[PDB]
Amino acid sequence: MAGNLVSWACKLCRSPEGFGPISFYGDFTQCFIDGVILNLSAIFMITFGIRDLVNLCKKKHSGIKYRRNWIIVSRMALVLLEIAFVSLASLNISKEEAENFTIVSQYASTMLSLFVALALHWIEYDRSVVANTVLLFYWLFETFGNFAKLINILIRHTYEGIWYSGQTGFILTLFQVITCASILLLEALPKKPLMPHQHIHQTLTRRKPNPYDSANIFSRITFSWMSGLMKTGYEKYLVEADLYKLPRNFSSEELSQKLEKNWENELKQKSNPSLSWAICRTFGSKMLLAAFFKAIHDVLAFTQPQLLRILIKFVTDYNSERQDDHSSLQGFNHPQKLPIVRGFLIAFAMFLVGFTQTSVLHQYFLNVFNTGMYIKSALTALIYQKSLVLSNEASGLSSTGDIVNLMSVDVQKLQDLTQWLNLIWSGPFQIIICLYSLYKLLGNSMWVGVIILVIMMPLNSFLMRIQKKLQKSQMKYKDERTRVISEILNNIKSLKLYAWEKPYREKLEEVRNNKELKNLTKLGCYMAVTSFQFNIVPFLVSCCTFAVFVYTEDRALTTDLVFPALTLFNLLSFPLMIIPMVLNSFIEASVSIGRLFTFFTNEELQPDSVQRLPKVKNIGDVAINIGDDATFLWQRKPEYKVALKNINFQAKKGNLTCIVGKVGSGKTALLSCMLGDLFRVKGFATVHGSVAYVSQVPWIMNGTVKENILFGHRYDAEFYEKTIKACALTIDLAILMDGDKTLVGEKGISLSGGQKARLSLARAVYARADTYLLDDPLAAVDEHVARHLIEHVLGPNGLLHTKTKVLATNKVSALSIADSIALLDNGEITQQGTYDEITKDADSPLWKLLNNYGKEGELEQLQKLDAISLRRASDATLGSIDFGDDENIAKREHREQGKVKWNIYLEYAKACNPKSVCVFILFIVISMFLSVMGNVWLKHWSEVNSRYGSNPNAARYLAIYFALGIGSALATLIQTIVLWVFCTIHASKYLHNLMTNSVLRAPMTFFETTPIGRILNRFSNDIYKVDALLGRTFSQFFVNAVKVTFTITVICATTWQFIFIIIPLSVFYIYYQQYYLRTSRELRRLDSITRSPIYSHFQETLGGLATVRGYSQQKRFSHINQCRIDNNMSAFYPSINANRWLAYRLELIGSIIILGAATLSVFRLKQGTLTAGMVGLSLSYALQITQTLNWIVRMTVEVETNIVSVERIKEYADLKSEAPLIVEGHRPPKEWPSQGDIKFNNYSTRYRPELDLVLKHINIHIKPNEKVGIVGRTGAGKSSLTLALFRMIEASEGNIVIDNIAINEIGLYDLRHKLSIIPQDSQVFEGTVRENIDPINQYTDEAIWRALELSHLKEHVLSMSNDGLDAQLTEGGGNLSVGQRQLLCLARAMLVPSKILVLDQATAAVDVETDKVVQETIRTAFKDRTILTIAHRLNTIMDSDRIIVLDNGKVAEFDSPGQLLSDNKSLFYSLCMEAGLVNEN
Repeated sequence: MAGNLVSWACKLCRSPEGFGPISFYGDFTQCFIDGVILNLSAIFMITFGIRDLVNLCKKKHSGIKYRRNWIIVSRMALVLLEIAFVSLASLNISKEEAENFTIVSQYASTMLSLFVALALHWIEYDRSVVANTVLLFYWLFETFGNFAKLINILIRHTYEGIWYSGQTGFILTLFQVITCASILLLEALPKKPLMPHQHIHQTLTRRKPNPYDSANIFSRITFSWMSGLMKTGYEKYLVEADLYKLPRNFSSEELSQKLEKNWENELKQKSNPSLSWAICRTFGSKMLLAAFFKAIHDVLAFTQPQLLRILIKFVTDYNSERQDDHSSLQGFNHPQKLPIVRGFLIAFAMFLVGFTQTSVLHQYFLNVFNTGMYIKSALTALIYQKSLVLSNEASGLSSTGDIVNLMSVDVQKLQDLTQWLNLIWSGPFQIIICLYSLYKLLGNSMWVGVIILVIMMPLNSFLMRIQKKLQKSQMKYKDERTRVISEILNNIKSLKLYAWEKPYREKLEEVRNNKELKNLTKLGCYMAVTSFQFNIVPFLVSCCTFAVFVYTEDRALTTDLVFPALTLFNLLSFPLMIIPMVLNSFIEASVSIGRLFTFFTNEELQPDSVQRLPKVKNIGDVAINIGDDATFLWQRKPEYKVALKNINFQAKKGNLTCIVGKVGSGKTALLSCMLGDLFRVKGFATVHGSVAYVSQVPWIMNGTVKENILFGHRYDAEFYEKTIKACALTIDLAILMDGDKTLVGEKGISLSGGQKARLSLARAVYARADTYLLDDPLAAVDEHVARHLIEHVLGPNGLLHTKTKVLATNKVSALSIADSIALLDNGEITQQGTYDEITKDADSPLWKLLNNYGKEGELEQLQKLDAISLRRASDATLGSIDFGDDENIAKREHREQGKVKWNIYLEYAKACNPKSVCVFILFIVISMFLSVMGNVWLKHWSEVNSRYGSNPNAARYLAIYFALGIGSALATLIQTIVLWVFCTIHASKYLHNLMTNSVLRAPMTFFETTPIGRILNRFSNDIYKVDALLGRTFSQFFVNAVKVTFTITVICATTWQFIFIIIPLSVFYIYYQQYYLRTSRELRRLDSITRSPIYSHFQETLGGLATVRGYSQQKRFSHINQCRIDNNMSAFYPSINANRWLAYRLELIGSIIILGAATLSVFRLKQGTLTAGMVGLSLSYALQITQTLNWIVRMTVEVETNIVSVERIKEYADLKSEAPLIVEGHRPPKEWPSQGDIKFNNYSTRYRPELDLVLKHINIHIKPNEKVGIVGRTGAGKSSLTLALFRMIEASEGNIVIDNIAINEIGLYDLRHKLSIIPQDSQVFEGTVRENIDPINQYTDEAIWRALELSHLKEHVLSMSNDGLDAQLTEGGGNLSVGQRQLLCLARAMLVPSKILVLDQATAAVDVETDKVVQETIRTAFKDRTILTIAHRLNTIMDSDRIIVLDNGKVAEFDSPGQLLSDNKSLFYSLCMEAGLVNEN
């Protein structure tokens, strides 16, 4: 059948070169250029030209005129010029050349095509926004086609000495190349001009439009539209407003509606619906396009080793013929020698393959990640929309955390599947190509290498498993250390007061240095083994394959069988290793689809549960009618739980209808029926007008108080103030610091229940709804406040007198004013009627509940304070949400000077042993150098085989080659062991010890000002990053950096002229690296912060589904969810394309390196010095450089993100410590305090330098062993006297003398240790009872038991567990009562052998019985100690022998209790009169 075609092809082409694709000279033949490339591009231009022409003529003119400029006349001029040259070329055809059908058909088709192009340029300029894709590809293909025609003509002239179309044909084709190139540049480069008219509307847009929509096809391929964003993010920090809008197809509303339409189509039109089929039906097209580009990428990827094989064969045969003919120049026709130009065009073919592979690869990634974003947006919005209509049976079925995790986890899993979906076929497809390539290259010996890779797969999996086990144990010890630090920080006050810093620091170091770092050493060793395995296996595949080849095959192991084999094995390594990841992704995704499908199929609310209708007009009209013996069920499956039975409820406009009964008696169910939450099995139900609703639990959004009251309604100053006054919220609003601007709920200030209920009701009144459904709002409200609410809101004289009101409450006050009552017992309404009817019908129980109940500043404050038909509220325009990050902008005050803080890197290098860092870098060089010399020996081995034509001394060459591979592998083993054992672990031990010693030594002002959570975060997260992650990133960076440096010097050694290529590419590489570093880091930050509000909002919605469904604000809440999805995706879209912007440039740079190495090598072949080994070795290394450039840029980003952890750690390490703990010469005697003589010498102090004085000129002198009471008003600084005594805050003026030695000269340890304390903040450390009494183990157990006996704590300690002192205590002392903690603090205090005690009870009022026993123990046991008593209540002070009166930091009165009471005008007496003690006295 095909025999006719073979003969028919001979008739078309008459040139002796033939129709074949590649000529003898390595270029496209004349018949192939004219017959195929130019004809196909002409047919392409014709069929797609007229396609676009009819489309652009059918399409309506948009009205946006583009100004006719020098662009359009230049394009039309050059296209006319091109038509002229094609005409002249047609005339230049000779008589013999007319015989070729191909060339005449080429000029005919090109001439016809140019008229279509001439028209389409005009239509494109007039109407099309972007430069038309068809024109750009047409001029690209004809630039290529005419350039190939030029090179063909020039090669035939140079080698054969005849112009194949005359000099005229050469000159015309030269001008056609120049004309086509200039038309391509004028089409692609210049920006489209615009008329001045339409620019007035550019101020309406909020954000700039996406440049992707305006990007022509070359810009889309090269991703050059990202370049402007990269320059912006390099130059400054990216604010949210800088990010462009999403492209037109990415809106969450459009995607969700598309997937919703497909999904409900599956539900309706199939008996076995599947969510997966719906997804793959609606987003399946671009995945097919991605698969097509992946197939092209695989073919082009595996073309490169074959071109390398061709080139090495060419260089071998070129040198062979030079040596053969030069050695036989003695003789006198020789065949046509190999042309050197064939080498250059092979070198250029490698560039074209690398460039095309780069382009299709990133178009594959573009379509893949775009599909991932589409599936994420569509599923997220569908999940939210399904949440609003979940039946309460379904809502109670599943927990809130699981439903949020559907959005947060499962959708993220399906997004990740889209990345790896194409590898199910591309993996086998790449493997099948590679095995076929290797089989033809090496024969049967390939299978030994494949067996080794397959065998080493489970070994890799086993190492990953045990690595995961070690990582989990590392995380467990991290949590252990974090919890210990948390207890230390939370109880830092007691820790400093008792001088317990040393034992708890020793406890922390025992955990750290004994368990965590020991486990980290094990992790380091196993990572070293993993690195050794990853380094030896790529060698061992090639070494074993060549070993088996040489003995079994008689063929010579030449270079072409070796370096292409190494490249092919390297390409084989990746796809054979990703398959376990792909399969794991599929299983995880299959689980996620199961979760989502089960979620979407949950039972939804019955829409017809109630007929909701427009409002009723007249007062007294029936706004609610439930009747006909209506029956409603809580659940339809599995249990038919009848919620309500025989309901006949009816309510009228303006009247207050009350539902009364026990909890669960049906009252909350009947309100749920009005909302339509319950399923209606029988009866009819109606509700008229807008509904406002209040849940029994007051649900509050986490926004502002004003946002909670408005709740999407427009602002109105009069009603906003009026409702605040009506709800008695003004006093509560005034007490709040920022008033209505205060944040609310979980993130903001927590509100008390009665205050919370008032805010919830205030929302309802502001809506001005037609019907009010109130599920017991007065339960958490005080009586007098409730009366105020009954007067102004609910009463007939209130705001809502004209509105319908339903109030399910049982309080007597509400029932008295209520119009009609309904009695509801256990889901059955017994009887209803007006309140007057029941009053005379006293025999019924409704009167009885009133009977048995029976019978000023707060009431006055509550009571401190026509308009026919209050018009309803207006819902405000939804508009658009913009994320708020103003605090973050304040943090980034630098505005991206962005120069690297090299002081951090040097400080970290000094944290590691700097000598060990040099050793670590040394073994990287030794590793790579041996690996490079391993290939050099392989080059020498292959050359010897090629020269001999056999395999002489196979054992000798193979043994030496094996030795160098093991040498390189052992160097990586020693590299990673030195990394973890010596460098990384030493730095982690050094940094953590430096930080803990500094933080524990820091003064109290540091702990007070800084949040405790922030300090704990730096102890946990930053140390974890330094231990596990920071060492990893440096090792990956230096290994790849040294790898590229050895790759460069190998190529330069083979061809010294390559230096001139590296320098321009080096500056471009650094130029792209810096732009990616700043921009991609900032885009990831924006992406991260924008993720969380979507989940927090959805969790917030789930709490208040009843409220949202009550007010019918579903559309508003749905819109808010859609807007927050787009805000996150607006940051995610440029973040992803940042990678493809970078990866295109680096692969382009890598492709140019391959061109430079190949072409300069062939230039060296003309000199005659080149050998087959040199081009094989240098060019083989050049192919691998593209991956290493990607690693270096990526690891630099990882280094910068993690190195800030070292900066934060050093920030706390540099904290200025307080006064020294010990002064060597000034240490007091062991007996000190000998007596307890306290003397103050004009003492004065401030809490902080910036704060005013809190003590002034204190001259207090305390006799030994006197009971001193401290009395003072709030804010007098009475509590500051405690801190002054222990030097917790330094003395601004004066000094304190305890037993004729000033404590200022005494170290803080000697001061704080020798004094007994019962602090205000009673605190319990996590640990044993023994740990909380004597962590230093200074005292015997008998003394401890005596202390527990005196504290009345001995029996309770024995009761907790049989072990006694070893009994554990929970974190924070949760197991112990608050009063018990006071006794425990008392147990600590009495055990200290010192003669001075200070007792602080400035706020201790929890319980009196624990106070009484504490008091009696103080009087009895502590007789010999000088006691200072700081007490809130004066009753504890009246028995004191001496009393200090502190007022405004001065010594107001220092008198006995009798003198104070005798002086009725004293400050102490007046304070007692305020407390009422004077009345008793």
